[PDB]
Amino acid sequence: NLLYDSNGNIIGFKDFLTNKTYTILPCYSGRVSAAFYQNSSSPALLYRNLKCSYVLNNISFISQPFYFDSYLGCVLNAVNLTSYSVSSCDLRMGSGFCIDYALPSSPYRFVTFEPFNVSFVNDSVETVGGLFEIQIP
Amino acid sequence: TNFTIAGHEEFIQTSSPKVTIDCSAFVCSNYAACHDLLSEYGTFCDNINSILNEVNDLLDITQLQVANALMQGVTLSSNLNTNLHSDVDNIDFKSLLGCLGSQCGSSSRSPLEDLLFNKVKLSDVGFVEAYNNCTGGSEIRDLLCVQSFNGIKVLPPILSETQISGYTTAATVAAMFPPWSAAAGVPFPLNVQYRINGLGVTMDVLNKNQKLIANAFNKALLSIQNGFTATPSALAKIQSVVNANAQALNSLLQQLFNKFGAISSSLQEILSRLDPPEAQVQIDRLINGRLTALNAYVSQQLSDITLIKAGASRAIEKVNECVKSQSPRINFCGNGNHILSLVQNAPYGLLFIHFSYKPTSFKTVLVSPGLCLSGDRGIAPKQGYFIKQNDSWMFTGSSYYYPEPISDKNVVFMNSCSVNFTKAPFIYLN
Amino acid sequence: TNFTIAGHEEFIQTSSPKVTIDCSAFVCSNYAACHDLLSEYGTFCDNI
Amino acid sequence: TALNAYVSQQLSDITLIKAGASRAIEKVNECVKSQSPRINFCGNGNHIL
Amino acid sequence: VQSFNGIKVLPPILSETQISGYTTAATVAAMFPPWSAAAGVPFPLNVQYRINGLGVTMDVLNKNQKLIANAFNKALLSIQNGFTATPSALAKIQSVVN
Amino acid sequence: NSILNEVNDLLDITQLQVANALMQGVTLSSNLNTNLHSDVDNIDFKSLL
Ligand SMILES: *[C@@H]1O[C@H](CO)[C@@H](O)[C@H](O)[C@H]1NC(C)=O
Ligand SMILES: *[C@@H]1O[C@H](CO)[C@@H](O)[C@H](O)[C@H]1NC(C)=O
Ligand SMILES: *[C@@H]1O[C@H](CO)[C@@H](O)[C@H](O)[C@H]1NC(C)=O
Ligand SMILES: *[C@@H]1O[C@H](CO)[C@@H](O)[C@H](O)[C@H]1NC(C)=O
Ligand SMILES: *[C@@H]1O[C@H](CO)[C@@H](O)[C@H](O)[C@H]1NC(C)=O
Repeated sequence: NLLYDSNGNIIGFKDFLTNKTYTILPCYSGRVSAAFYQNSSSPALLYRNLKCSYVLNNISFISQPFYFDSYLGCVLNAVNLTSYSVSSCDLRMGSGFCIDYALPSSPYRFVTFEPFNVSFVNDSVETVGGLFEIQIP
Repeated sequence: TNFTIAGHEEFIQTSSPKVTIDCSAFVCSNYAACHDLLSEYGTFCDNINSILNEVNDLLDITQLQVANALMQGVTLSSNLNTNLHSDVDNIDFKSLLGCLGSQCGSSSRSPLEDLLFNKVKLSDVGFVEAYNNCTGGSEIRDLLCVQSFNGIKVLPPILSETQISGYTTAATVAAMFPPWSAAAGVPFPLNVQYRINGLGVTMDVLNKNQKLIANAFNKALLSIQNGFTATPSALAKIQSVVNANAQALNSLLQQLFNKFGAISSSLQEILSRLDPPEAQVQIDRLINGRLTALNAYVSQQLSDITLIKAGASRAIEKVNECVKSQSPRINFCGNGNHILSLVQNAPYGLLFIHFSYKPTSFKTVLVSPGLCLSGDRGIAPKQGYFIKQNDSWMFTGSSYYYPEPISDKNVVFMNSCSVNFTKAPFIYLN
Repeated sequence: TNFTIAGHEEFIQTSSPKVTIDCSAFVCSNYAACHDLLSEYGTFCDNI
Repeated sequence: TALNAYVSQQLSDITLIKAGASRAIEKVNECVKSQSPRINFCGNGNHIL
Repeated sequence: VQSFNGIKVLPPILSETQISGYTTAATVAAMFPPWSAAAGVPFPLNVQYRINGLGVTMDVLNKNQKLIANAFNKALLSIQNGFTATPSALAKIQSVVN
Repeated sequence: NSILNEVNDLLDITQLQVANALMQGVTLSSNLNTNLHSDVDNIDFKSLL
């Protein structure tokens, strides 16, 4: 009447009453990452690997006006400004993302993180009949 | 007498999975009485989080040093990041080139790198999608999210694999197009001729054999890709990193099922069969035992993270001396005769492709170490020897049999003869 | 004006004696009452 | 606990040996089997063989 | 005594006999043809190029070849004799075992 | 107390290795410098001495 596995875990159950089989799955007991600046009213929350629907319904009973689902999970108290890039980030969240604070909408901006770039030149790449364009100092 | 070009792969590990563990949820899941005894070890929990955060800071600073070397003095053209063509001078390099710029989709990895990430399931994007598709759905019995609910979670690195692949791509373009910011400003076909010339090969034999050298790089690059079907030494080291980290996480998770010999292994049945006066002793022996496992786990991370920086430092020195420039050091980049080396992105490290000068035929010939002319003169060859054909002394290379007339460029000048210098008062020089 | 040739020495450590330790011989050699308690830990010994 | 303290010291001891072993390999390839143009690396200033 | 308690030292893969044979081949490869350890340069002739790198007139080294050969003999005997009274390198080798 | 001794001994040996490279093959004259002879090639190097 009980299904188990190699590492001593219960993953099955059969009922003594009418024959209905079920399974046992763990429950969510994770944490939340908060980005706090030097001086601010409230930090920006980040529920990793959680959709905004599951957060505002099961684990959170309060109402949050600002919510945004990102690649890393649902982001609270922040704006979606991924089109802007920075190079001096101080709150790194991974996967090439950043959170910037701008004093006066939430003051936290969810932007990318590009610490290195290539110096481009307006010269051509195709030869002109055996000659190349080189920027000599 | 006859030579060719060979290939060789090399994998250097420069990264490691970032594991973060909490003190409360690992020992005391949700029991309120359990946290009462843990409050007496508040300073002990603060030291565990500080050690894990210290290890994560070392992986973040080393990853920036890898991107810094690949993005050091790199210059590209404006009308280049528009999905241009490839195969410059009959040298096929489309396998080592990804998205030319940012005018593509989400994936911008080269076709050669795709064969590596497809054989590794627990990559950077693998842990993200695994933790997402386990909150409900159909099947959630995977051991990856079971550790997440118990306090064992792996965080992604700062720079994603897409940005790292874009950095390695710019290093390859910088050595194939003007202004050639990866070869001190020399053309790619011309740079290969100078590398072979330094080994003792004549310069004129490289011009007439341009088609043989061009087809050699194409055959070597196509041969290094077909070898991924089997299990090479490079793929074996990549598969060992993910298996070693998975064993450590499963071994630490097994500590939650150890009874530690107090009354049992689980805390729920302790509070249901023992009174509070005698339950404090049974729980205290579980907390002391579980905290010992966490203290021993964080100690192994400090010892393992040191060897990662040791191997990563060699990769940094190799890129700045074998890929971004031509270092005069010998037996450093490859094995003996070395010509060129390239870098490619790899899961949890980098992949290097080394090209070497491999002869095929040989020929025995009598050579002389040195000789002197008449009048107490003296000369000696460099990167070559002295051979005598049809009763006439001529110069030859040290890696290719090609008789050359003795001139003032391939020999040095002295002021006296030696004891083992053959006398030959027939050569005239000015 | 005048020169000669000198010579020095240098030693660099490369290897080290390989030591192997087991659980059933260091904690208790052949005590049956101790092996029943030491084996209760399980993975705590296998990591060594 | 004594066994955990011994393996912790053994992991730190082999790391210094691994770093010293890599230095010996460079001397074999760049000072013994070859004459690298590096100065103050193989010996002390004026170096021959 | 430590062996009966579970502390035993195992020998490595390659013995000292095979390691000593590898070092011998490296020394021979720099004295006889094809001089695999000197880039095809004879041993007495390669020394003149190494000294010339510091900057010296090659006419002196070519004339004083006899003084150079006798100088290396004194250096080798000095190292061999120094390994008897109080060696500086052997003092650190004992610290590895201790 | 033993491990802390070997840790401090490694820092003492490393301290001598850094000082050895700074004084490896250094020759100076009798007429010295540092408020005796300075300002070479109109370059102010007093702040570095
Ligand atoms: C469940 O299946 C068994 C199999 O024969 C049967 O004997 C039993 O009656 C079933 N349960 C019920 C409630 O009918
Ligand atoms: C955030 O903005 C980017 C760019 O404007 C867009 O591609 C993305 O879908 C946005 N995220 C949302 C709407 O959740
Ligand atoms: C070298 O080998 C290739 C292929 O085997 C052959 O085509 C070529 O003629 C050879 N060269 C010489 C000089 O024998
Ligand atoms: C140099 O010293 C050696 C040994 O003392 C001596 O034999 C030789 O004559 C000296 N040469 C000169 C030029 O003084
Ligand atoms: C060059 O000569 C000028 C004028 O004599 C002098 O001021 C300067 O110091 C000299 N530069 C040197 C000696 O490097």
